[PDB]
Amino acid sequence: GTLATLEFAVQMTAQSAVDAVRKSLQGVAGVQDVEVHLEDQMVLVHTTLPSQEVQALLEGTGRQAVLKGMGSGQQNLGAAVAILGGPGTVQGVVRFLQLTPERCLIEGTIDGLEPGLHGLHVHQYGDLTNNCNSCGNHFNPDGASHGGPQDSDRHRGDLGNVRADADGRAIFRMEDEQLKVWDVIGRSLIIDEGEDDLGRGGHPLSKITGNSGERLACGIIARSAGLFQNP
Amino acid sequence: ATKAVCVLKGDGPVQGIINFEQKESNGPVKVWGSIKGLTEGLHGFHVHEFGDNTAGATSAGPHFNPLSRKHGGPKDEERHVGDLGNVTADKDGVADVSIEDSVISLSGDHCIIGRTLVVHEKADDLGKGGNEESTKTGNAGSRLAAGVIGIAQ
Ligand SMILES: [Zn+2]
Ligand SMILES: [Zn+2]
Repeated sequence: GTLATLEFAVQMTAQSAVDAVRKSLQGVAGVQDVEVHLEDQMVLVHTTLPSQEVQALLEGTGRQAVLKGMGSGQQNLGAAVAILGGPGTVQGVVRFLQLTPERCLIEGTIDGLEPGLHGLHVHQYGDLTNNCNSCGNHFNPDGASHGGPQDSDRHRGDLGNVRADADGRAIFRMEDEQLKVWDVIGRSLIIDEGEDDLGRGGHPLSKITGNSGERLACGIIARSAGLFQNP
Repeated sequence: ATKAVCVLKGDGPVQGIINFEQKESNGPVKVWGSIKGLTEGLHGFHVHEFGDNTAGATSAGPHFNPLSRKHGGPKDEERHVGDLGNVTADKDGVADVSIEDSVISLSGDHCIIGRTLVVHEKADDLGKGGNEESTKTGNAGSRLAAGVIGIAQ
């Protein structure tokens, strides 16, 4: 995937703390640069890993680590987050980063899922008054038919499927060329009960929803900070 | 977007739903709804700069403030855009919110969609507290409940 700069706030008073933090990240698969700042209590991390993993690596060495910013080097085109949740066991965090005007990095980690393929969709409204049921239909400004990420004729909200492992965790990282961060701020991200058939199922709901069953969890796609924007 | 909605939730008993409607471009925004489980009295009521709540008010940022002003009440000219003053809870802990405001909007550089709405513990002193924290947060205390403001039908 594309490189993403993650700005973590990590507490580290001593010089021995700086050495522990730098060691946990440097020499790891898919971590280009690390750039620790003692004075500012900051750790920049250029990477192709999910932020959830890079946070775990920092937290694994004693001190706590909060993620405060997200960009792709030097003008922030738009950052966002969706905290998934609701009545079931499903909960997660998915982050959106507009890399260029025509390309958006979507990346997240979701737990509490049944092993297998679950559909993932940006719906049109961010109305959680009736949980996922009040969020409306798949976000479809272009009036397209339902499809998968590969189909250029798809709903703008169509992000295809996401695989949950045997432990019910589903990690993913993908780039989408139709979904734009500030086109979907205030709308909802929803994960479904079953598999998105990508318009190819031959079923009444195939070209409408992809026939992925009930909505399990959902959150509003909220504005988050770019690099150095929340001090 | 012409309408918006927020579902306020927390650790304690405080919960609520807040609606926004703006029929005019850059017009007044009707903010109505109800919050329950508050203590009787004035409770600070603010929109934050970000809707990211992955680390509470840390990730939420400071009060929404694109004009870099200091904190004031809603009717003050020197205010943050997210400064919607105090809602008032009754003896039963119910604050029926009814507000009109033209500094906030649902479009443009004061767009509050995608941002966290918070109901706070104590009364917001409206920037008139006589110390530095009054000009930042209005001394409203801790977060009782919050949610992201989203687009509604
Ligand atoms: Zn669709
Ligand atoms: Zn303020």
